[PDB]
Amino acid sequence: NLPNLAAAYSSILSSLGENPQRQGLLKTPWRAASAMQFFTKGYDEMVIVKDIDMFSMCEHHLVPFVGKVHIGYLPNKQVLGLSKLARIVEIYSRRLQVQERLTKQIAVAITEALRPAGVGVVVEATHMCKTVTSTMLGVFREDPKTREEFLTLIR
Amino acid sequence: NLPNLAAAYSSILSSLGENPQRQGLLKTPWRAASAMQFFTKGYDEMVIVKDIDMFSMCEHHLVPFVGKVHIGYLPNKQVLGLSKLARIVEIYSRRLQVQERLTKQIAVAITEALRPAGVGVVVEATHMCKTVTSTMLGVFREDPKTREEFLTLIR
Amino acid sequence: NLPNLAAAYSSILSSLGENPQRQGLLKTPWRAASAMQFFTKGYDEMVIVKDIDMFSMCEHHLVPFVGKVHIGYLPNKQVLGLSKLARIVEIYSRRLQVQERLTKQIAVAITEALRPAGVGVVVEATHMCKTVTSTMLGVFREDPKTREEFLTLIR
Amino acid sequence: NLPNLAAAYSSILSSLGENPQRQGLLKTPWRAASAMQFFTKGYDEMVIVKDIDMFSMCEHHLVPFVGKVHIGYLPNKQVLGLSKLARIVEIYSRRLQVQERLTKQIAVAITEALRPAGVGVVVEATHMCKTVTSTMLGVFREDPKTREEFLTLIR
Amino acid sequence: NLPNLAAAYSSILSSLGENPQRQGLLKTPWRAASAMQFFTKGYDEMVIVKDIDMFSMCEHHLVPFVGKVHIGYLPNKQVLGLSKLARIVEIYSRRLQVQERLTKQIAVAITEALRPAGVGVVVEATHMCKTVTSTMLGVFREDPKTREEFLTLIR
Amino acid sequence: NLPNLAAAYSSILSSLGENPQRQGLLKTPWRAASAMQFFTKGYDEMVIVKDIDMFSMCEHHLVPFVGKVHIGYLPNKQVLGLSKLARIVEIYSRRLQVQERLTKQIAVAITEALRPAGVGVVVEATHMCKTVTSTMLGVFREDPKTREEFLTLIR
Amino acid sequence: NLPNLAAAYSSILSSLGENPQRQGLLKTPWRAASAMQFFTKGYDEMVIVKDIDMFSMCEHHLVPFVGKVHIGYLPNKQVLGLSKLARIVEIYSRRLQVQERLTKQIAVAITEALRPAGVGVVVEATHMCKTVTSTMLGVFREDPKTREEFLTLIR
Amino acid sequence: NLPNLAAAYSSILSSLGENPQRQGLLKTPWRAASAMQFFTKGYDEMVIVKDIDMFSMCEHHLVPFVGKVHIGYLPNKQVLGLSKLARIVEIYSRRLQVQERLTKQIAVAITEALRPAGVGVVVEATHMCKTVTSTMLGVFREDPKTREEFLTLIR
Amino acid sequence: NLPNLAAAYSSILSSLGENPQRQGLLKTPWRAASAMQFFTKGYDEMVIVKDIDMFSMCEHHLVPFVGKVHIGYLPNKQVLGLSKLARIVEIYSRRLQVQERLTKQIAVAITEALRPAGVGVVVEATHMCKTVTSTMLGVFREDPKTREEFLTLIR
Amino acid sequence: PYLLISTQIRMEVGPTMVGDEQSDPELMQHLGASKRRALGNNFYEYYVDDPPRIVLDKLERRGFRVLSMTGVGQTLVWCLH
Amino acid sequence: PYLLISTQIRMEVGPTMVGDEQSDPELMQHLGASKRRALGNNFYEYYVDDPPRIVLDKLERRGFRVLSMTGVGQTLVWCLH
Amino acid sequence: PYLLISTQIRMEVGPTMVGDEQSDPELMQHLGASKRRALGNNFYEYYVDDPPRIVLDKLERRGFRVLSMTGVGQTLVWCLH
Amino acid sequence: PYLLISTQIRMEVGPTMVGDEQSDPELMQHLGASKRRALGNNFYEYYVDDPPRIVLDKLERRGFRVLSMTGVGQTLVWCLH
Amino acid sequence: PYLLISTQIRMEVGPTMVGDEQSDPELMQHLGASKRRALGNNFYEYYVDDPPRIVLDKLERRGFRVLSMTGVGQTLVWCLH
Ligand SMILES: C[C@H](O)[C@H](O)C1=Nc2c(nc(N)[nH]c2=O)NC1
Ligand SMILES: C[C@H](O)[C@H](O)C1=Nc2c(nc(N)[nH]c2=O)NC1
Ligand SMILES: C[C@H](O)[C@H](O)C1=Nc2c(nc(N)[nH]c2=O)NC1
Ligand SMILES: C[C@H](O)[C@H](O)C1=Nc2c(nc(N)[nH]c2=O)NC1
Ligand SMILES: C[C@H](O)[C@H](O)C1=Nc2c(nc(N)[nH]c2=O)NC1
Ligand SMILES: C[C@H](O)[C@H](O)C1=Nc2c(nc(N)[nH]c2=O)NC1
Ligand SMILES: C[C@H](O)[C@H](O)C1=Nc2c(nc(N)[nH]c2=O)NC1
Ligand SMILES: C[C@H](O)[C@H](O)C1=Nc2c(nc(N)[nH]c2=O)NC1
Ligand SMILES: C[C@H](O)[C@H](O)C1=Nc2c(nc(N)[nH]c2=O)NC1
Ligand SMILES: [Zn+2]
Ligand SMILES: [Zn+2]
Ligand SMILES: [Zn+2]
Ligand SMILES: [Zn+2]
Ligand SMILES: [Zn+2]
Ligand SMILES: [Zn+2]
Ligand SMILES: [Zn+2]
Ligand SMILES: [Zn+2]
Ligand SMILES: [Zn+2]
Repeated sequence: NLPNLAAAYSSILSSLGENPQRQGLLKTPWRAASAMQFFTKGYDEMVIVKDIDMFSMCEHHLVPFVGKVHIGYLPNKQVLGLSKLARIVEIYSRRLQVQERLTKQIAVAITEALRPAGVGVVVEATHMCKTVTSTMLGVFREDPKTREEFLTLIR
Repeated sequence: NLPNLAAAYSSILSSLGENPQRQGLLKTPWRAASAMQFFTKGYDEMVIVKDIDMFSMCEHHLVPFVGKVHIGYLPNKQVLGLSKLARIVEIYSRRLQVQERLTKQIAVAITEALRPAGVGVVVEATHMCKTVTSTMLGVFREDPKTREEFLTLIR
Repeated sequence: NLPNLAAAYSSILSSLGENPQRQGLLKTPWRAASAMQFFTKGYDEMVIVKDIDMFSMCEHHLVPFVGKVHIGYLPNKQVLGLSKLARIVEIYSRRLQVQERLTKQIAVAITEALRPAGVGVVVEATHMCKTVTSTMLGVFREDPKTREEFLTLIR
Repeated sequence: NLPNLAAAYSSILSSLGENPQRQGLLKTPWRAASAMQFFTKGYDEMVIVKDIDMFSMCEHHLVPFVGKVHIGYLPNKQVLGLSKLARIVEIYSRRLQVQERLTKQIAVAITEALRPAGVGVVVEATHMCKTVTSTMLGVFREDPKTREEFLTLIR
Repeated sequence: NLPNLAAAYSSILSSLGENPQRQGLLKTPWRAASAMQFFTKGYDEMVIVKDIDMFSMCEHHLVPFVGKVHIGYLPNKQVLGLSKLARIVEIYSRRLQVQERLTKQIAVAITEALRPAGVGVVVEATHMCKTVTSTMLGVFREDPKTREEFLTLIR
Repeated sequence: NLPNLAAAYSSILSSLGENPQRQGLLKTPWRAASAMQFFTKGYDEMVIVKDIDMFSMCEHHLVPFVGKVHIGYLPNKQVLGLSKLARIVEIYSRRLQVQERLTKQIAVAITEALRPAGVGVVVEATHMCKTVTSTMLGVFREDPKTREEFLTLIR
Repeated sequence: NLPNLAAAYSSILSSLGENPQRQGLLKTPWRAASAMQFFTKGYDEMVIVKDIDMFSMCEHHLVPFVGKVHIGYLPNKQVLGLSKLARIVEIYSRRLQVQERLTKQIAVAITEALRPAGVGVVVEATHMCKTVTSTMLGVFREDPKTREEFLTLIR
Repeated sequence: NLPNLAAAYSSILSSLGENPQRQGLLKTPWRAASAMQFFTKGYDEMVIVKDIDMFSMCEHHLVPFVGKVHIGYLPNKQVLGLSKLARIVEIYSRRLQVQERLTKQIAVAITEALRPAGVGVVVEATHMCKTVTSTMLGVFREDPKTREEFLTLIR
Repeated sequence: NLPNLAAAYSSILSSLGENPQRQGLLKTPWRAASAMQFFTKGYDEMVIVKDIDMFSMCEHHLVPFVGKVHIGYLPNKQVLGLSKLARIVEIYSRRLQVQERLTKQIAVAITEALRPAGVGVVVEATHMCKTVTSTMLGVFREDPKTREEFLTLIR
Repeated sequence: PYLLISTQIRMEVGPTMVGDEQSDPELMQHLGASKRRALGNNFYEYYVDDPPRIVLDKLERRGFRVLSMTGVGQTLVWCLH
Repeated sequence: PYLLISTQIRMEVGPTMVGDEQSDPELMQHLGASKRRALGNNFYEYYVDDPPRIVLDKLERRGFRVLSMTGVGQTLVWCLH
Repeated sequence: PYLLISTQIRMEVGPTMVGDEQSDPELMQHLGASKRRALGNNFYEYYVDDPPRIVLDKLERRGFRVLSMTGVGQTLVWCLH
Repeated sequence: PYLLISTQIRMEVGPTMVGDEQSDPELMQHLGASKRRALGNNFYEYYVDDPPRIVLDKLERRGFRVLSMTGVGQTLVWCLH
Repeated sequence: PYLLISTQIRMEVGPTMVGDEQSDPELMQHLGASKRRALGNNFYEYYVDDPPRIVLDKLERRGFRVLSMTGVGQTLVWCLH
């Protein structure tokens, strides 16, 4: 599928009124094809993990959007590694997304991994085509002390 | 109506004690007429869209005011695009406004577009003739956890 | 009363061990007299008006104090102009004040002008002889959601 | 000329497709006429005076621009008051300007007032239709120690 | 001279249209008289002493101005205490000053105390009636490496 | 007792392996004795007074600690001067203290001076041998709106 | 055990494809052995002690992690020294840890030392292999005024 | 060599007085062995590339150090890709280094790749066992305008 | 000499009007004696080492002063370790100092250790009884490019 | 049989809500209730301009009696059977 | 028939409010109530300086009895029939 | 015998919860309750789409009667015996 | 006749307040109450070291009975007639 | 005679506390209560794993009856006599 992408980018370079055979556009169908395969390669205490860098692709305009994910949770019996929370990020972010589904998908992946007391997921991101989306599940929604402990520590 | 504006700006330049026929005021009735037509050309999770740049015209002194709109909402069934929330801004801001009506109009446009659970609209702006106006509709008004989640994430 | 002030400042310059007839103190009784006459020349949504610059005179030591007033209110039927809130400031600030009475006087002037739901007035100022005084009237005192909406947006 | 302006703003309100006889546009030809008359009412050591607030009118689009002037000078025999440097600002800024002429005019007014060793004028401003213009006259141009002393202290 | 000041402030309170016999203006002629007597009670390596707080009285309008003094010097044989440089400040600042003479006076007092290689004095201050004045004496004026070492370390 | 201190500091200089008779340690028993006598010379609206500078002596290691006191209170009938709150600070700080007693002592002095509705005292300080201690008395402890109004305005 | 570590680091230097006998790797088995022995050498008012610097070793990858501990407590009868709270930190941090156990261990050590009303421990840290963990014990968990007083003062 | 490292880390865990067979230290010899193999896996205009993130291993104490590299160069005939300058970084940083050799090695790799007019390399980094090292080669050393253009743009 | 200090601090506690036998002053002569023994326990490229924390004792008033040392040097044949530059700091700072001698002493210790091309030492510190002292030796004094490379990188 | 009326935190002042979309239009007519949709709400409601104690005197004459008063949030709710 | 009195969160100390603008002026006279308009409020109210338990002893002698006590916010409200 | 139903702060609008995992499936069938697991919750629950006052009219016909209504958080809970 | 006792949010642990400045000194003597002025408060109060349920067993033997328990803030108040 | 049980804000799910340090060990034995000291608390308590409505069915068979349910904080407290 790598030659199938590279033929599709060479037809983009011709359709824009640009010369695909010049100094600077020889490996451009092939450098950009291996770019889009990288950009879609995903297919009792409170533990807040913040500043999680995110780089996803908009599924409407196929142009990236760049942001941060904030995750906090209250475990019951099973805790999760701080490097595994980031690979749950990279699986759902390195896809063709919207920010609204990307927030909800991360919360569901942590919910089913651990069955915790509560999950809070906050994704802020800049769409090049900031917006904050926020799921509050479990006891991050029912308790005011628990939601407000999350929201002060992430900043 | 573009010659009707340009004749009205040439009578402004004469009334101020200024010479409308000099180096620097030849296209001034016509550059300013196409300026005022640009400046009035508008006639389960939380999704906060902040830093929305606004440039409206005061309807009292016909002098601009410059600010930011903060919008957050809780959807029920229908979500709205992040580029469509900004065009709802530009339709009501690029008019002859007051900040107090401009806040209330944006909240009503999102309320009728989606029928969400709650709407929060916050407009801060500097009047050259900062002031914060704020509508809290739906469950942003009845719930203290929901209003305070909005007000921490927008800053 | 302008010669009556200027004779009183010329007696100040003599009492300090200073020579009132030198290079630099000729118009000083008259420049300072017109300074003290300028410095005492005052005798459904939330609308927060912040960063209101204030320059009042201490009535104890006759030395200025410099600060900011933060006003927010919830209207019922009658709203007030954003340039009229600032002239209510300048009438009560350009007097011989204390900060504690200056806070309470601004809240009463807005209360009687509009009869709103609630009034919040916060004056921070540096006394050269910061201190924050704060009146919370109406539903800014009874509601915790309404007082806390005021206190996050003013900063 | 105040009725001559107010008749020219009432023809603007009609030409924009707007109703000049409604709630909110009754005093608008007369409030805006007294706005444009205010906005055009101007017709051995180093002393740097910075943060001088400026509010001028663009002469191309008749829309304001907002900025700061930085003035420094090296006197020879005659120094100038720090309140007189600001009225030299307000005379040339409260006109129909460009930023490039407004910089050069302030430097010439201080040059002829004092005949100093050197004059440095720096105007940064945001045009709503930042840009830095900078005149360096006298020994602010010939000396590298003198220009660089100016440029570090203004920031 | 303390009753001579207090009689001069009681004539100020009467001339402003204010009642000198009320709750809040009984000790005001005497509290302000002891305020103006406090406010005028002043009558091989590089050593930079910065952030020296200053509180002087304008001699034109008799209203304070508030600032910072930056002093650096290159000694020859005699160094000066870091608490004595601050009392040289307080002697010349607690007077009726202009900022331009206050800069030049501090440099002369350090020059005659030590006879150093060079003296640099920088006073920035806000006049309530910022401006930077700057004397560079000795080898702070002739050397570009020495003036620029001073100007980077003070910030 | 000033010769009794100065003999006790001269025995300190000898016990440290240092020569008390050299260039730089002649007035050191007497300059430091008058330092320790200075350092121990202390023996309806909300009014928050913040940024109160504090310089106390640790009573364990006899080494200073440096901090800020934040005081707010709700008066009943009697208010207190803003210069008298600072002298209540200097009486209890210029002693041999701990931060925990210094917080509690300031709150008791204001409580007995005024009998107010509530007292809030917050002392942050750096111990050279930050820590925040905080007394909340009266209605700063029972009301959540009143404690949270204090804690947002002090920052 | 110091020669037993140094022989284990010399086998690391050989296994990485590196020459253990060169300019720069002679004392490297012995400098690093005394590094790992230092890095594991640990085996009525509110008193918040913040900015407590922490340097612990990850027990998974044997690579450090660097952070800050925030401790606050409400005493009953027995208070604890501000230098003893930091040695409780250094005993549990200078070990092979996880951040989640390091938070819980500090809270238990203060709980058993004093039996206070409540304990709040917040550890933020950067793992080189930020994350906030937070235990709230006692009346920092049951009271909303007490948890929120802790969380505003630590920032 | 991966079992040879993992046996060397299991002898570290025993020598520290720690139990290598417990909950939390089972994969620790093998997780840390694959960490040290990752951490040592490296064996006419001005183009400044700044903020280049660096993560190197100290060769003295085998503990990381974390910093930023700033590279600027003046090409002659051959320019270099902005992703190739970063792989020159990662080859020399992901080794057992000192900061002083790591600066000099990056400058030599760019010098031989391009033969440019001048090379400037600045590495600031925090050693956990900031320090700025700086090579200036070519016309970044001989010209004062060229070195100072580099040093203002990197900040 | 530890009982000789502790008897000298017990005579300080009596001379201040304080009761040396109370709750809180039992170990105070002995805790403070071991404090003063800790506080006086000291008796081709550019390598800038900044942010070196310093804690010295003033020799005039026996009260600490707290600051930072910035050291940069150009080696000839012999370089110096980055942990040895900090122990040269701690030897001369943990004494009874003035800042002016403490700057000059650090530069001489590095000069004799290495004989480099140039030495630059900058000590900023706050005296509790900021001031910047600065020695520039060697080619940091003769070259303007070399002094200015030092002074931009340290900030 | 059951009827839930509510006010805000100052029960000296109204409005006091008296019913929902399917409430009895005869009994709302005796209480003097208007029917509005406040902005942001997705439902209709009845309301009067009176304090709650006046309405509790009215509903007493129609054979109701307060079971339980309670407060939820800033709201104060009366249950009448 | 119904009568709603209220205090703040420390019920040891007053004031306790006893009525609104249309409350019975004979029964407010027996309780010793003054009538004020506090600043920022757009309504009148009655109030006494007593604790609420003293007033509950007074209202018991006039044929009232507490149905339900509840707390809304910092306020504590008693309903008497 | 006891049965705890609850709603949110606007009791004009539903949903009102009616039971837990071990509630009576005949009585939940008469109330029209669905059974869901909301996301983030580790338990099942019954719920209807009605306001709480409609459900209080239904449960009255099955021999229940409200003991006490109270509000905890934003929730308003009825206890029926 | 009326008597208002209160505790904090964990009702397993005391102290529970039992009276104000004008409370009955015989009945406070049977409950074992001390009388203090806590700092910042401008009033006196009675208090015991017991949990509230022990005090509710004591007051039952003196002819009282709980009308209504409610919670205001972090406080939980019992009203006994 | 009095017995105070409590749960958190979702009363569908437990645990529900049933007693303090001096509670009846026969009645705690019938309810199936364990006794723990949670960390940070300076007192012992009894608790079961059931929802509160199951426990209210158990305590009904031992001659208790709910006087008043109320909510304080996130807690919901039942008083049984
Ligand atoms: C019921 C409650 O939400 C839950 O048990 C807990 N909440 C919290 C917790 N820990 C912290 N830090 N914050 C909480 O809100 N541990 C337990
Ligand atoms: C009833 C409640 O207000 C509403 O259902 C929700 N609130 C919230 C929500 N999500 C967030 N993040 N915050 C809320 O306050 N989802 C649902
Ligand atoms: C009762 C309530 O305080 C009042 O009706 C309102 N409050 C608010 C409001 N609008 C905002 N933004 N915030 C409030 O707290 N509108 C109405
Ligand atoms: C020749 C020189 O430019 C001129 O005489 C002066 N320059 C300076 C001065 N003062 C300062 N601060 N800086 C100068 O550059 N005084 C005199
Ligand atoms: C001639 C020269 O200006 C003078 O001798 C010196 N200058 C300097 C100095 N020290 C510093 N830090 N900087 C100078 O510019 N010592 C001596
Ligand atoms: C009962 C209440 O705590 C007290 O009467 C007041 N509180 C407040 C007040 N004023 C302000 N700003 N904030 C309060 O919390 N005035 C009165
Ligand atoms: C019951 C309550 O939590 C406890 O008694 C106290 N809380 C507090 C206190 N002091 C402060 N500052 N804040 C509290 O929340 N002292 C006592
Ligand atoms: C000789 C000189 O150093 C060299 O030719 C150039 N220098 C520079 C350059 N471009 C920039 N921006 N800056 C220089 O210093 N181009 C050419
Ligand atoms: C002569 C000159 O000062 C000296 O040889 C050098 N200077 C410098 C140098 N390296 C840097 N970065 N900067 C200099 O100024 N290496 C050599
Ligand atoms: Zn897109
Ligand atoms: Zn306007
Ligand atoms: Zn004053
Ligand atoms: Zn323009
Ligand atoms: Zn002046
Ligand atoms: Zn100490
Ligand atoms: Zn790790
Ligand atoms: Zn190292
Ligand atoms: Zn000193």
